[PDB]
Amino acid sequence: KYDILASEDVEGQEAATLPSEGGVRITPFNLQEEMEEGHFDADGNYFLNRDAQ
Amino acid sequence: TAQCFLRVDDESMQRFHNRVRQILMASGSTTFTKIVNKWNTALIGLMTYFREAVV
Repeated sequence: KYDILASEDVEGQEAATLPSEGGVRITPFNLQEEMEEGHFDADGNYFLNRDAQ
Repeated sequence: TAQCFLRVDDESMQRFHNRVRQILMASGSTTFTKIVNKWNTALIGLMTYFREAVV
């Protein structure tokens, strides 16, 4: 399978801690959560881990 | 003295439809440009071979 790109590859993934501000949520600057939800590919695609539940 | 109404063979329509199905099904990780290139190739082949029969 295509090697999932590391979150260090993008860089500038500041470890923000604020969950939300002004009602709207605050997305994490780190792609660890998105990678966990569904892995990237070697060229920035989004093969999503099939949620069988 | 006559007319000749034209159509496209059911076989040809099914063949083109199966080609587009091959396009979508075999995609996976290909770029979007390749997918649209294959679509345009199929459309041009069909619509320049069957010019009025498509209409």
